[PDB]
Amino acid sequence: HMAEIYLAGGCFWGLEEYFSRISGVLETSVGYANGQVETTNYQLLKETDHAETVQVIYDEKEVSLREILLYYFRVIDPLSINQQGNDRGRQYRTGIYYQDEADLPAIYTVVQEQERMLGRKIAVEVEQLRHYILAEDYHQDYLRKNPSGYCHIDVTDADKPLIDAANYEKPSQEVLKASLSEESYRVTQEAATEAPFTNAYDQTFEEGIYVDITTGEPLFFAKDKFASGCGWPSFSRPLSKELIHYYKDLSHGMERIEVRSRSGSAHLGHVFTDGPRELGGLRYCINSASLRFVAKDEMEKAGYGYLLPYLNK
Amino acid sequence: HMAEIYLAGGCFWGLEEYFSRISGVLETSVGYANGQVETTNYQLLKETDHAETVQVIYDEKEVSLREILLYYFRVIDPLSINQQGNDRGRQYRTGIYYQDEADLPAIYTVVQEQERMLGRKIAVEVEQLRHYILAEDYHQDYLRKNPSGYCHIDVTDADKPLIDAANYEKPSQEVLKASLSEESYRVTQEAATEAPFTNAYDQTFEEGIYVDITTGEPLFFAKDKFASGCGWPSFSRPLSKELIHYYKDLSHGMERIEVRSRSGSAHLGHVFTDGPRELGGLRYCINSASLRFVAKDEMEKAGYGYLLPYLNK
Amino acid sequence: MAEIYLAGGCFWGLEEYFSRISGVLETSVGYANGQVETTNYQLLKETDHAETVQVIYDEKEVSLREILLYYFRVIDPLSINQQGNDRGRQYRTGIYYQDEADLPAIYTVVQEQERMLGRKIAVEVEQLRHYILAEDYHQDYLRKNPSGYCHIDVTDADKPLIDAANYEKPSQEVLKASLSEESYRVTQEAATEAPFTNAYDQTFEEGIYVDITTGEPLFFAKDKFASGCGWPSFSRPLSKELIHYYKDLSHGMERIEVRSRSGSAHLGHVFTDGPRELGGLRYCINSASLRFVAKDEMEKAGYGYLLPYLNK
Amino acid sequence: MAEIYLAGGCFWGLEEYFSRISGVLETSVGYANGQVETTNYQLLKETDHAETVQVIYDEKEVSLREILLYYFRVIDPLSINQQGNDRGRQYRTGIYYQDEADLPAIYTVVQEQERMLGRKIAVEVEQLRHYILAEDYHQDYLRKNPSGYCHIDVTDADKPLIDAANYEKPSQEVLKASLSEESYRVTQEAATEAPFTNAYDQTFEEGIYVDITTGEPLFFAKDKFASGCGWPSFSRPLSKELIHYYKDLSHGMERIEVRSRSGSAHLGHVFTDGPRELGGLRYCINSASLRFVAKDEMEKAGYGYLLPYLNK
Amino acid sequence: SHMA
Amino acid sequence: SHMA
Amino acid sequence: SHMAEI
Repeated sequence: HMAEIYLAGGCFWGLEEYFSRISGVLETSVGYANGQVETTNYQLLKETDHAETVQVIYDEKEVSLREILLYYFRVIDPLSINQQGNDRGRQYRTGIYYQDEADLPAIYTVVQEQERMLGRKIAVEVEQLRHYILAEDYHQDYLRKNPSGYCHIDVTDADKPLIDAANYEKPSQEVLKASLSEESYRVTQEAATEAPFTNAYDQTFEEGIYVDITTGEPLFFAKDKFASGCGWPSFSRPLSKELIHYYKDLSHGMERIEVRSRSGSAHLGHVFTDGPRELGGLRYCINSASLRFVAKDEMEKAGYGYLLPYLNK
Repeated sequence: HMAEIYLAGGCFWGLEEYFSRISGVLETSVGYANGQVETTNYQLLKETDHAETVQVIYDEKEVSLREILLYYFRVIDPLSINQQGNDRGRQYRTGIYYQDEADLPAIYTVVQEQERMLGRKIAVEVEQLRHYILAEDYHQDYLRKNPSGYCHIDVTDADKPLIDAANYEKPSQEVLKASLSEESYRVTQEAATEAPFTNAYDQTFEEGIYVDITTGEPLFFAKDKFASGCGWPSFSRPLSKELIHYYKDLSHGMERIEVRSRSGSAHLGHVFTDGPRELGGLRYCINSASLRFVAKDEMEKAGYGYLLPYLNK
Repeated sequence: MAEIYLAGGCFWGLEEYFSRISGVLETSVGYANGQVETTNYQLLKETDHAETVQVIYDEKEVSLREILLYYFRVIDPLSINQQGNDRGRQYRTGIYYQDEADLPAIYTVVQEQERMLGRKIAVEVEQLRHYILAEDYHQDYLRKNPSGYCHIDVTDADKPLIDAANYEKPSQEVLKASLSEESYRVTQEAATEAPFTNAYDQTFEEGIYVDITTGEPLFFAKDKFASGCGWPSFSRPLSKELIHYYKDLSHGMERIEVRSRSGSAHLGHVFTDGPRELGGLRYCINSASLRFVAKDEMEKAGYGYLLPYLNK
Repeated sequence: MAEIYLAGGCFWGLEEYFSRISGVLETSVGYANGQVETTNYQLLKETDHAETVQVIYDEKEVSLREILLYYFRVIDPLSINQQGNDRGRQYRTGIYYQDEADLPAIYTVVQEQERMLGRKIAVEVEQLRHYILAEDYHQDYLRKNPSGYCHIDVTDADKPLIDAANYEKPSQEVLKASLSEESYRVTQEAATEAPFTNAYDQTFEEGIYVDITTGEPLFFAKDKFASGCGWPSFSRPLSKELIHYYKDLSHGMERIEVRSRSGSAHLGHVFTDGPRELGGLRYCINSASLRFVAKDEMEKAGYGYLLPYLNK
Repeated sequence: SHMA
Repeated sequence: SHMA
Repeated sequence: SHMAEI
């Protein structure tokens, strides 16, 4: 089974190329949608109130609408009004246009989730697709004609893993108080710190991924774990998604940046700016007690199979 | 009894037409307010700095100042500076001009709720009405005399129901504990599910509305309820108002979309995409235990008079 | 063989407007002063070019200064990268020259603009680096689709152009010695002549009324109407820039005082009790601040260029 | 050795720029006034620091006022979280100080910088809370990575700085006492000196010509040419803003008058009949409105800073 | 007597 | 049972 | 007499 969804997110040259590179998408195009007249072109665009839109035909079996949407919100400014990058105007307004009216429940779930996490309603408009005028030929697959053409978005983000927080809801407090080891609870829920070198993964360096012991949400890649002499597991960056981390200002006799997990809000440790400069210079110092290692082999059955393709960059 | 308020929100033609349709509005007129002198007309407007304003005389016992303001905020751009639609300039600035200082706390409380929701400060200005200068007759009731006249806003929104959440505050948790039946409480506050066909409204199809049993907030019209064999009452859409439902992803062995009420965040049930294709295709499968049915003939006495005549499609 | 390149927002309206100005021989639209040798309406948004209009004119028929005045009449001079509803660097304002001999004229108009506005303008002035003709579907766009996208009153190109430079206000002293005590007290002070005994209260003859102080045209006879309020009354001035408005709280009343542009002479007040079909405004002017010039003596004087406008 | 911190977009270009200004002893780049004292290029977006350039200078060679002027010369006074393509809070514009003793110099520049544009500037001014040195590959990024990204023209650091504040106009009383009768008539009353009998008509010695009424630099001896018109003639002023242009219709002619910037001294007129190779312009200036300062006496005269630009 |  |  | 160009 296959479906279609229309996404407006600024200049469509970068937006289409981005979606063409997504697993599950099988056909993309660009056009003008929801203007004030039934027809337009690139010249009358600024006069017809049409929004540059990218049509995305995908296979529900390979990629869900929800997923397409998550990929959409990671490439657009959700609060910007009539502007993305350096393009200003209504033709660059953000919009999610649906054909099938059964798409609403999923669209609304994603929209409200974005808002709940931003505290404020987003600027992205969601409405019925009134009409979609296919853009001229020079616009279609533009970047796939001009490999180095203009582009304000990093299309190589479409090839980055996307972890859906919904798949890892934070267990109940009580259930945690009972499922977590006294050590793991104190560190994760009270911001305690495990001993320096006696922790479980300080010297662990096997293929695989490190996960949030409190939720199961993926946090770091074994390939980003580097040898540190501080005694605690250390990584150069969160699992190919900086959205997995929440930073907070901490004043415990010093001034440091505390790091917690997205879903679950588990205290993980602290991040410093003294890591390998060849890797970004960051040093995410994490308590083994907040993590749960998952070996590459026991990964698929563990339910983290989708990450197998990223394990070794 | 009578009351008035002066509103500036872009070209006054559209705005006047829009308010002439609001229930409770007795009379409207357009004019120029708060300029730098007490003299003007169309030709002098850009020189005097007045704002195109709409005078709204309403019966405060039928519609409230607060309600006129909510109506005003649904159709104007609250962030736009000196502009609404294509018309740009200071005569198009948004403003709320009052006369009785005792009306300020109600005005500003709407402004603050509006900002907390948008996440940013609104550009609408609120000050005392200094002077209001009736505009030339050809401008009065313009859109009535000249249909097909310039009109940015959709005067139609005037006829959509307005449900003010402030009327349906959520009681303390203990009051709900004491007020609901063990079942409504379990379902509503703990996300339980009532039995399949033994529930009160499954086969109910009488005229009227369905309200959130925890706050009294209107949720569904009888006209949107349909025949289903699933066991639980089913609707094709929330009470002609999308804002009334929160959508959350849910896993209980399966993958669903749960729905909750806006004001009380009560668990209502789930929404599926297998409803009648003619009504929109969705199925809001709702627990009876999370609702109170208010028959058409009991609505007035129950405090829901304003929802008549929205009962017919 | 004389030309100037102007950038003032979407070039469609700007070209239609200039093509309609007496003295312009030819026009064309293109992309100028970008960060790359070439571009097109496709890559425009990324090459940093500015939509520009090429104006070729007859130095003998219309001056570069006159062209710039018509230019500033139709653009928003303080706006940064935006004209009407079009936003972006390609809509930035600019005056692009080729010969340095044009600088004095340009700078003079630019500074006069900043003096009138009391602040620097956003219009940039720089040498033309390269002007790329636009795709044929743009050239003479409104000359093909008479009813197309256009956010400027293209007929302003036909309204009279009164240059304030031609009516420099005389020194305060040369004035006090050149005009009657009446004209001086009214014109240089907030003095107002007697209601019905002034010279132009009942006048209704073909011609124009000028600022007695500077000679700057103020009103057409066709816009004068019968009022019997006592002082000559007009429904409006020749051009809107010609009048400055001020809040007058004097004599226990609140009204709008009116003064002439060049010269800033007190003229009287404006009310909104004028003939509805004419705009509703009543410009109540003192005869003492005006000098009526009949149609006959118009050409002989220096107002012949206004003859074509006397007719309704 | 003094120090001030400037945030003006990508610090690569700003540092290269300041590294060229005379008087600057040391330069470095980092992140300032964020929400935590820990951060780096990767954590920047999270920590809210502003990209900042640390300027260590010899306040006796170049003053804080001067540094700030050079600063405003290269950034955008009104942009919000943006300089060039770079958008974001790390590119917000700002001036961070430590000694609130130099707050007065800072605000004077901002006030007058605001009088000029009219609108208030978006530049941020506040106490330097902390400054975190950026990674080493960011230090002197353009000196080691030429052809690297650079939105501004670092050559602007060479254009001479002519601070009008050093040349304000003396009261009318002192001008009467220090200007000859002719210099006063030409300068304050727009009079004109006789053709060939003036002081600098035939002068072609090395140096500069200054406004006689304020001392403000106006012309380089190298831009002077013989025209045989009778008055000193120059092809252009030291810099474009030193001249104000006015339409001049007096004496039955139509010309363009030119006046100095700071003092508003009538200097003469500019024409378009000069050496086509020099630009075509002829700034016909009255000798009586200028003060010639030779090369050898420029330094004591207080114009040592212009010696480097005398040469062609 | 003034304008009014 | 549950809704599906 | 006065400054005049050509």
